[PDB]
Amino acid sequence: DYLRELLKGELQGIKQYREALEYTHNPVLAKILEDEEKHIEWLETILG
Amino acid sequence: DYLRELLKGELQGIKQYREALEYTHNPVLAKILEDEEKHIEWLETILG
Ligand SMILES: [Zn+2]
Ligand SMILES: [Zn+2]
Repeated sequence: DYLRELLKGELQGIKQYREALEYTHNPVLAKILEDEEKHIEWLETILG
Repeated sequence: DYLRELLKGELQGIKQYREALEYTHNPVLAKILEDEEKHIEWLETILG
């Protein structure tokens, strides 16, 4: 069950990071959420 | 307050990923958890 508990939680971060560039205007979010966008599918691609 | 909400729970992934490789045995967690280890200090560094 742990994989689904993992996968549900990274999705909770992708949508919040896309808001934060309005207040930070930084290139850091163009690395952080750029990784979180791949990460969910990166865990999943392994399963089969 | 959004920054506190962003920061606190990336470690609710980092420690979980470190255990999950004992079941998965895959190099992808050495890209997922490799990046979550940066992600917290990445968004924390900007406020200085
Ligand atoms: Zn991630
Ligand atoms: Zn993260």
